[PDB]
Amino acid sequence: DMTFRYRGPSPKGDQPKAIAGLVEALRDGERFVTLLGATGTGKTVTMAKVIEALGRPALVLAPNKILAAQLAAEFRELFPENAVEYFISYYDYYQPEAYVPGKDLYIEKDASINPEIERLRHSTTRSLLTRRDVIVVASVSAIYGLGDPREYRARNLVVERGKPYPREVLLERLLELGYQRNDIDLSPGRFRAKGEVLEIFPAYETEPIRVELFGDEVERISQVHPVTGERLRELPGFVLFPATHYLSPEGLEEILKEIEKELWERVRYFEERGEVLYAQRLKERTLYDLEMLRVMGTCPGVENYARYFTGKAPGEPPYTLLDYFPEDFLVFLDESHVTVPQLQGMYRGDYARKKTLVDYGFRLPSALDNRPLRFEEFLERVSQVVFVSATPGPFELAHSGRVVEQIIR
Amino acid sequence: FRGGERVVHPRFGPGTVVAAQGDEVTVHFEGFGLKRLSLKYAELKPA
Repeated sequence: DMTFRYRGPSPKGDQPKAIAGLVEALRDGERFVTLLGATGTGKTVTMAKVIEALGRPALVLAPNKILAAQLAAEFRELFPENAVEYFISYYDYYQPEAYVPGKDLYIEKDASINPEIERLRHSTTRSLLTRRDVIVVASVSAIYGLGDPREYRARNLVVERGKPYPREVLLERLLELGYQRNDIDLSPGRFRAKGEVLEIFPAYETEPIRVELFGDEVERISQVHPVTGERLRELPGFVLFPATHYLSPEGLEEILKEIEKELWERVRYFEERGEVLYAQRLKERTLYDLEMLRVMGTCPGVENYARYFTGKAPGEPPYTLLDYFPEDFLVFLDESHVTVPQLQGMYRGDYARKKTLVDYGFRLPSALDNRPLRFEEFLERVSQVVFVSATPGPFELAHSGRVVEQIIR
Repeated sequence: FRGGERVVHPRFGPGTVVAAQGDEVTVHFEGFGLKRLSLKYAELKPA
């Protein structure tokens, strides 16, 4: 009753019984529970009552970004005072890198990307570390790979007013958090320093922060409007979280060395096979990528090298959004009959795409380690799953210990 | 749990642990049959 504050309509009819039935199932420790028949507003009202009753952070997956947006909006109304995050990915809107051999066609990752996507993703991980009253609503792309959250947690930056913090150190720690310097265009995940004035745009923020320095002392802190410069608030201080989710305790040069080692092995493989074109394709793309990394700390498609930034071993499952929750979160799978098959086939479908890229020299084999979880890998990262559907599919009915009805036609 | 252990569940009563894979424990209960449970939340006590 303390974590979340439900401000919405009261359930009528038998809906209180469906809420109680789910709460009973989950408090029993049932691993698989099905809500059957719920539709429209009553669906999210029941979920919300269950989430409030149990007081745990919640992950809610939808078949696609559009339905996730609808769910998030409903949840924002039912919990106006809690963090309702919306988690989506590039792959919800744009075509991935791919190569179809039958037509000798390379499809590049879309370079012109909406910055809102990374902003929402960063708002999500920021909330999941800073508070318990989080409900993340996401497409199935939550279970695609992400970086080490142990480093995301540990690599923060605390600024208080009326204290230094000398200047040249603040710019060092900003670059350590992945913030690029751009004085022309200040967009999220970037900073600007002219004189004793420092403008920091946190990767999760809609409004950058203005830090004014008098010598070492932090003279003034103000949150500023992005387009007009208008001061909107004064800040006593703030905690800055990183600007990428791929953060390693190993050094960048060391990482780039590990990657080049794999590059030359793989070129040796192609060259020994007479596949000159694949080797030179692979060198051009990989070296270009590492050079963008070395100079800017990040590159487009850095997630291809995710194994090297997380210390995972080949074949090991990667970190996902699942690792950014506290230990006791709760999963709902909306449109269970669609969402479960999606979860089941993420790996094989992703693997199919990247294996072609790896076979023909577009990517190193290590890129296969930046992958969605296998369905049993998913089921091992979660404690309890609530399947939500009016037409629950075979997996839900085969494995649920409880199936609670909510038929309001 | 290794399997065979006697446990007691706050609502299902006496049961016997069948399997255990990580946080998932499978317990067979007199009244309710086989249950696939989460260890964090089952509140199992040893019998």
